[PDB]
Amino acid sequence: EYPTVSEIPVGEVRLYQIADGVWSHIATQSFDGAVYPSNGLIVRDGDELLLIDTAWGAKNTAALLAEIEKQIGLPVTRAVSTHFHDDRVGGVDVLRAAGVATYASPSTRRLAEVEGNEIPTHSLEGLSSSGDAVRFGPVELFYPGAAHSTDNLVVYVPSASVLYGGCAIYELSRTSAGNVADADLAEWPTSIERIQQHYPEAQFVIPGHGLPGGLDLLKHTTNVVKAHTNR
Ligand SMILES: C[C@H](CS)C(=O)N[C@H](Cc1coc2ccccc12)B(O)O
Ligand SMILES: [Zn+2]
Ligand SMILES: [Zn+2]
Repeated sequence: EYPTVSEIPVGEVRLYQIADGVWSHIATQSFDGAVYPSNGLIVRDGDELLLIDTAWGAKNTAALLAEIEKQIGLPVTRAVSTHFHDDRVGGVDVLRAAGVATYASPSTRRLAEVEGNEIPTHSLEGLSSSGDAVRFGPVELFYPGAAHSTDNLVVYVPSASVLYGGCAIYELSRTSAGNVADADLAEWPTSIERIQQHYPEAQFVIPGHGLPGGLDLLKHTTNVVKAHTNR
């Protein structure tokens, strides 16, 4: 069973093995009196690990590194943040201090700077146009176009057919739009269509928040986004 927000105290991180050499990491944060879960990804890269996204804050990300060391015991050598919000870059400074090379698109780095958030060190080239993909270690990085944010990336693990949608993809239990202050609602369905066209064989789809599923999560997200558009 996938861990639930009720099963994780803030400050703690859980790892969930999705496939051989692929885990998600699950952490929580409190906001306006409620508690929210957040997902990232860990992908084995030979004798090293690639991290996708922080665990939403410095304290959570330190706990993430400690949990990885305890449960997996391979070094996190690189980390990619998939958009500029704090559940993706919050903790970049902890990663950097630990010797992890941190990466994001130049779009994400710019938006993080404007927002006053932590800024990944390295800039990922080749992701500037909708439909662009690049290989990064054991994963493919894909820019589907603007959606949840103008910079959002998705991540595919070809060995395991795992699609990590980040916060551009909603879990099935989310029936109404979440944080859309930085979204391109008009482009979001089209961007989702690009994901479906590029990764039709995906067997596991991980949203930025909540429970994984299959490719149904893409149409689900389009339905919620379009309903919000028409509010
Ligand atoms: C942090 C994350 C970036 S995508 C996010 O905004 N999550 C939404 C809840 C939320 C809105 O504004 C916040 C501010 C702080 C914490 C949580 C939130 B949601 O899942 O409904
Ligand atoms: Zn976000
Ligand atoms: Zn998010």
